[PDB]
Amino acid sequence: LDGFRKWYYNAAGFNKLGLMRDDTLHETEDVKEAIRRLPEDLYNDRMFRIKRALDLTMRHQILPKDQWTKYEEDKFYLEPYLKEVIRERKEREEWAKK
Amino acid sequence: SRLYSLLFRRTSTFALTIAVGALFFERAFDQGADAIYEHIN
Amino acid sequence: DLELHPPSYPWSHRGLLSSLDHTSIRRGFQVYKQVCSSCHSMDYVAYRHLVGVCYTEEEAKALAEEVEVQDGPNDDGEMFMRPGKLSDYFPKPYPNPEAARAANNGALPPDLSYIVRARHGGEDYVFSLLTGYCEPPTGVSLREGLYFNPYFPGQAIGMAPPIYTEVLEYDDGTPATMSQVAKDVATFLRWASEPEHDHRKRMGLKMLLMMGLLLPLTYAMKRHKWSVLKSRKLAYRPPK
Amino acid sequence: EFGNLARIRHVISYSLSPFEQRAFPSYFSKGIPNVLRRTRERILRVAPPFVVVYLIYTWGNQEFEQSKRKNPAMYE
Amino acid sequence: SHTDVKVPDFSDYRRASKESSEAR
Amino acid sequence: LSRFLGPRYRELARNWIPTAGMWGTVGAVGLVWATDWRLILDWVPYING
Amino acid sequence: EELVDPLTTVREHCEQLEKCVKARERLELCDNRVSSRSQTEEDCTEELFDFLHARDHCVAHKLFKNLK
Amino acid sequence: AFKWRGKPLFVRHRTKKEIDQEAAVEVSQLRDPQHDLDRVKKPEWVILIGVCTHL
Amino acid sequence: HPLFKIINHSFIDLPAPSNISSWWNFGSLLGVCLMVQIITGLFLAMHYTSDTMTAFSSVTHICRDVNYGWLIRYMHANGASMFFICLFLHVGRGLYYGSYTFMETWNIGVLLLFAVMATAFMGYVLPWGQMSFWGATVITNLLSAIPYIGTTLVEWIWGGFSVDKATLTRFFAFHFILPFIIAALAIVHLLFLHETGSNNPTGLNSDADKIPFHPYYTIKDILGILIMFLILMTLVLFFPDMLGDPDNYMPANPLNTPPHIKPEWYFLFAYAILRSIPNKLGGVLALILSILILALMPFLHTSKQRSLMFRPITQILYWILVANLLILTWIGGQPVEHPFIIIGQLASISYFSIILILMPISGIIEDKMLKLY
Amino acid sequence: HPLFKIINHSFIDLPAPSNISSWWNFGSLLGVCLMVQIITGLFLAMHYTSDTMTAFSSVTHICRDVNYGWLIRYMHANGASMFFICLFLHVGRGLYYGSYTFMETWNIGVLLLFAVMATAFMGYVLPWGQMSFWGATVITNLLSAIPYIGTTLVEWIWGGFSVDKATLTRFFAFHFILPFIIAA
Ligand SMILES: CCCCCCCCCCCCCCCCCC(=O)OC[C@H](COP(=O)(O)OCCN)OC(=O)CCCCCCCCCCCCCCCCC
Ligand code: HEC
Ligand code: HEM
Ligand code: HEM
Ligand code: HEM
Repeated sequence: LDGFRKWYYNAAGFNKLGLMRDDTLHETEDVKEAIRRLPEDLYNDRMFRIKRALDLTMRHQILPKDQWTKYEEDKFYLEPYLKEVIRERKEREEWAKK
Repeated sequence: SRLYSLLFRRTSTFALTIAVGALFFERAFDQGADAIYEHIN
Repeated sequence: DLELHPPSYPWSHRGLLSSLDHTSIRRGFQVYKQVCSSCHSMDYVAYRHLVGVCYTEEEAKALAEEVEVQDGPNDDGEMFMRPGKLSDYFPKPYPNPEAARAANNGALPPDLSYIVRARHGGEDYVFSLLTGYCEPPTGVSLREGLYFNPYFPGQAIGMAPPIYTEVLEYDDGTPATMSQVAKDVATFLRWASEPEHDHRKRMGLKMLLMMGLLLPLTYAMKRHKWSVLKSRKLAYRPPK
Repeated sequence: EFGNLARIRHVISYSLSPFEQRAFPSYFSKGIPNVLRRTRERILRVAPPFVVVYLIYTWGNQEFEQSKRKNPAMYE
Repeated sequence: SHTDVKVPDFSDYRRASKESSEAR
Repeated sequence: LSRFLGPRYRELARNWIPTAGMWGTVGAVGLVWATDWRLILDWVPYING
Repeated sequence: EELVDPLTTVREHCEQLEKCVKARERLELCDNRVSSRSQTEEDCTEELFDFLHARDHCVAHKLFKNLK
Repeated sequence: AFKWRGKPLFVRHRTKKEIDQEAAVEVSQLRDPQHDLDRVKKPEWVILIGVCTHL
Repeated sequence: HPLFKIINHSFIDLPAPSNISSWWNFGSLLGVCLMVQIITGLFLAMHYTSDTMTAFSSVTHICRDVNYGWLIRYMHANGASMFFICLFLHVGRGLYYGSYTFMETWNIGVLLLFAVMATAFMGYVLPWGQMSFWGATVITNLLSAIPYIGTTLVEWIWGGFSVDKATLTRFFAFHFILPFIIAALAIVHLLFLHETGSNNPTGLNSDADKIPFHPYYTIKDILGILIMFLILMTLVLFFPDMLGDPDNYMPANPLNTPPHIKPEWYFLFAYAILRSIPNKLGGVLALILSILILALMPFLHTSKQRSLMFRPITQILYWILVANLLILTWIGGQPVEHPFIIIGQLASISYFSIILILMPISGIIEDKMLKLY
Repeated sequence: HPLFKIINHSFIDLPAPSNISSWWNFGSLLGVCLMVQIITGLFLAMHYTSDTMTAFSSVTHICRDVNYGWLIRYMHANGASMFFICLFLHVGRGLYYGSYTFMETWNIGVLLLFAVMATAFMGYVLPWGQMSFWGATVITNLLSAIPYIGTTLVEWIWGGFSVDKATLTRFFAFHFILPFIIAA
């Protein structure tokens, strides 16, 4: 399962643009709240990575293979911050339900 | 380089060269094209 | 349905920029006038369409004045027939389709103006049908007023075979073999169904030349105005 | 509108004037390699559905013909 | 600061001089 | 939907039910009248005809 | 003086080929079959359509070179 | 047919056999239970409207 | 001028993503095609007569006696075909790149798609050929399927017992008037989009990299317009009847029925579905759903990634969907007989199961593979 | 909501002067009249035929055989008359109260007035009566006045030597298409 997940990570292809996994999340309301709660350096790296991926998609290029994002290396930075947004979101929802 | 400085740098002249050229282009294009069509058929 | 599918013939107008052979259209108009006009109609074709295609102005005027055409109510208040004019359309064989049904054993000979356009693979079909009155095989039997034409839907066309070798004599003198006649009338019917075939192909040739000139130039303008970005180099310089 | 779209920081961006740079730098030089690079990252996802469409289309045609073909055993 | 690095090379882009500008 | 399976949510609806029915009623009457549906209108004594 | 319709000469020249003579052989057997069986509804169209398809395919390959 | 009311007005005559089979048809087993005679005042005479129930 | 502001706000200083591919050209092409159709339609309307005695005669008079009237007529027909080509590729771009999350834009889109299909259907009825008349009766009959008010509705539209002059004239009026409603709905379509901006093929927030539209995506739209005009004029001037039916060149005979009845090719996918369902009503409904399933599409998105650029399993399912859409287009053409029918039945089952079931389950699996679910 | 925002700003909350008289109603009436004309025109277009043999016959068929077709036809004609009444009173309000200082609004107005007059002229030509034909020839002839290109222009519009079917059909197309340009 670990090797097949690495193969699927190579087949997804966002590592060839230098992106992380959390860069590829669709910005819903909860995702934008989690992005707003990021520290300044992580937010700046995320915006630069997104801008570089957009530039590479503009020129129809990819990064060189040494510059790709290694599956093992990818960091799920937004995840911790996101869970909270969802948790808080649900708590609020439940309160209203009841 | 002379052309640019003469007919392609001033927009007004740019238009002039375009219009005049187009006026004659039709003559040439039609003539040349017709020659080809006739030769074909 | 189950029908013989006419083969592809090497027509002189089959090519992408290949126009029609106008001598063949003239011969096919002669074939229609002497053979096909007795049963089939050409309601959307007039004599003035033949000027500049197959005949001159005086030749088409003579062709139009050979026939008689009722034309208007006399002052006395009645109909009258006059020699055809370059503005007259081709004469009807029958005044109404029920007379065609009565004269053709219940079958209606269709308008041949757009026959080639209306029949799938018309030019071929036409040629095949006119040249496909083969004998019905064993097991099939056709009633009177029917003929086994493999190509015709059902293989039972009321139309009897109208082109017997040397049916009519071509004024040009080209041997009037059944085929030479079927090919000429297929070219003519084709012309009929599309009098603009030639003019268009000239427009298409000019269009291909203009697009071959204009597509790389517009591509070059786009790649100029998009080079700026396509060379943009981004660098991230966190103050660190 | 522009100016209020997003917040980035420390991302320098260099560029060149159109007339200063070649119009088609290495167009076929790298274009071909890239186009080929591209085709090999997407061909396995794209092509086999259309391959089996071609097989189903042919099959249908031939099967239909056989269906139409008279049953020799029948009528005898 | 702002002088640590120099403009990246565009040689594979740059063409190969007001003399030429007029033509270009 | 998770949020809509709620206690107050239910209370709200129950409180909202009567009004909803009224609106359907208006529409139903409306449709009958607008279409001059006679199957239904034939029942009404005066409206008949 | 019989005016030779090139179409006829091309037609037997195309019937001299092999797929046409095989389909004609099935045609013959088929027709003989229908003839032999006095009361049957098995026609020979399919065979006949195959023979005409092959024959007019090779006719349309080379007919128009003999027409003015 | 006489194109009555803008639609083909099929009017047909039937043979001894024709009339015989249609009666033989199983009305109940028919997609639409309507015995041949049910639609014809005369067995030798059947009249129909030419619009396929379908389309 | 205040208007210049609006002129700029939507076409010059509009911030567009820098990395959108050539597929994003297609919608602009659709607008151009709309204008082209309207312009050609106006020049067909100065000579066309909506009378059943004279409609075919007026069309032949356009083709034979009006100067370059054949050019305008075949430009109109092949421009309708080009409109549907660009429409299908626009919808496919919206499905592939996750652009349906712009829900209001998507719903105004599917309304525009319904209006364009109705306009093209009545326009194809308009020349009053053999194929037009039998095609009209067929689809008008489709309405009769309605459980209770069907018969009335059909008769209403027909304006009589059966399609006849009554229909032709009202179909001319409706075919004239609907492209202006399509233009207004397209203006609403553009508005509901600028509020959110266009999407990019990576599916990410492109706010960090946006460029102007005037010099970057205008010359690109001009190049796409030139290529679309090349394909349209090689469709008109070289193969003017490869997409139409020959039987439309015969006059409308109510007594003679054609051996095989088709709509034009872009209705085929629907035609297949209709034929597939045994029940008439079922067919009509499924047919409608065929188009409507799209509207339903923004509620089926269960992935945390907007686009399919980084989603290979759903890419495979998408190309299988395009594959059996092409299969349904082929089947519609094929006649009613084995085994075309079974394929049609399966292809329809596979189409509805891929859109309804397989893509959200695949998106859940893809979220599980990235340790997100 | 980006579609409802327009209405709120434009139709629901727009700040309007409190003291505008009944004359300020008239422009809104014009818009209503435009729709009314379009709606009635659409229901004339489902039965009208733009052929010189059948145009008068189609108009009589509308008046005599279509259910309430006389109602829609005379509503269309008297709605054109009501359109011009409201148009003249709208222009008179603009002249009297100094509303022409809104110069762009005034110029778009006079463009609308020209378009409405052209639409009504070709619409009056459309029933192909005695008066329509002689009226058309007359105004089309007006164009011939042009110093150099007049003759050509007239013949162009007529589509032939003299107004005949060629005109009627293109006048039907133009009369159909111009009220949507008027709406824009
Ligand atoms: C998939 C197994 C593993 C394949 C590994 C290939 C080698 C990968 C490593 C070397 C690099 C080769 C090139 C890599 C290109 C990009 C990566 C790639 O293409 O991966 C394989 C691709 C996607 O793989 P992924 O989505 O990660 O998971 C596979 C799930 N089956 O998946 C594929 O390429 C295969 C897709 C097959 C699709 C077949 C569809 C058949 C059905 C079509 C029906 C059409 C309609 C028929 C009629 C319907 C109505 C009746
Ligand atoms: C001159 C050599 C021609 C050509 C090129 C064609 N015909 Fe005739 N035709 C006649 C009748 C009574 C029919 C209808 C028969 C039926 O429908 O059963 C026809 C039909 C045709 C077609 C249409 C075939 C189709 O599929 O509909 C075509 C393409 C055609 N013909 C070609 C009667 C006559 C004549 C009176 C005896 C003669 C002469 C011709 N036709 C001559 C020609
Ligand atoms: C308001 C603008 C339009 C007008 C005035 C108009 C007018 C006409 C007219 C008069 C005809 C009949 C002439 C002919 O047979 O070609 C026609 C045909 C047609 N129109 Fe339009 N049209 C318009 C817009 C459109 C649009 C937007 C479409 C596409 C959805 C369209 C699709 C068609 C089709 C398919 C035909 C049938 C062409 C054929 O005979 O094969 N029209 N139109
Ligand atoms: C009448 C024909 C149509 C016209 C003229 C039209 C016009 C446009 C235009 C100009 C754009 C912006 C440029 C672009 O992104 O391509 C666009 C985008 C879009 N359209 Fe349409 N459209 C039409 C049909 C449709 C339909 C039928 C749909 C729904 C399936 C649709 C949905 C969209 C979406 C979702 C976008 C956003 C593109 C993106 O950001 O990815 N459109 N359209
Ligand atoms: C797009 C919408 C419209 C359509 C489809 C339309 C269509 C028609 C048709 C078919 C007729 C001939 C029937 C008749 O004789 O009354 C007609 C007549 C006429 N229309 Fe329209 N029309 C439209 C809008 C308008 C508008 C906005 C005006 C006003 C400027 C107008 C003014 C007229 C007039 C004056 C007549 C002559 C009525 C008469 O016979 O006395 N129409 N229209």
